[PDB]
Amino acid sequence: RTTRDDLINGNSASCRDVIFIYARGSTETGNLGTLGPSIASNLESAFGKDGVWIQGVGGAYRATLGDLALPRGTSSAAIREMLGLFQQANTKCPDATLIAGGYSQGAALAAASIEDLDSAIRDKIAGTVLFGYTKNLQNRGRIPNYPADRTKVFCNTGDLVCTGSLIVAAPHLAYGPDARGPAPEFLIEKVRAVRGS
Repeated sequence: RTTRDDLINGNSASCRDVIFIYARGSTETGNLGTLGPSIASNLESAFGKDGVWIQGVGGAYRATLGDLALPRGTSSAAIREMLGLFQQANTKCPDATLIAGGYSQGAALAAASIEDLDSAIRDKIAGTVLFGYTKNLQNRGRIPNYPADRTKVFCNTGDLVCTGSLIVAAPHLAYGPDARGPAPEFLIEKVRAVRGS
């Protein structure tokens, strides 16, 4: 379903090897929204249920549509909430490999959080996927301070938010197939590249 709090609920004595932190789009439900569940089920198939913890960004992140217009594409409160989850993962499970993702406002949130994150923690994020990245043009398809090889952006032709606008057109709502195949495929490949088998 749309709410997963595996990191918050998880036991430090039995940490998963992989922790996925994901931010939903504006007005979406739970803490995973429309795309998160599809990615989650595929990660679970590859690493097994006890092998991966799925954590959505909830709490202070209310995914308010109007916040897309703020300087960083989301609110300060939301960034602090996502930063807190990365810090929680790092303290709770020091040896877990992290992966991240975000859709629309959540993609701006993921980018802002990763930019502000302490380098020692940021460097543990093996891969990040962004769908309908609202700061795609502004950041030239990159996440500041984060390697291009660990980044995968899914920006549909005709998705105006990828070209510097805040208009929501039909292509912005067409990332379903990407969340079902290429996105988890990329995340799995990036985790295996560093963890092996």
